[PDB]
Amino acid sequence: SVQILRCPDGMQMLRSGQCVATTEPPFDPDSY
Repeated sequence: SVQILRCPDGMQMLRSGQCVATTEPPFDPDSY
């Protein structure tokens, strides 16, 4: 993993090359 980018656990790499980090919008809570 010797590089400037580096995509450890959580960063999913795509076939194109871009790295999609786990930043997807989860289920909108409801306070209570």
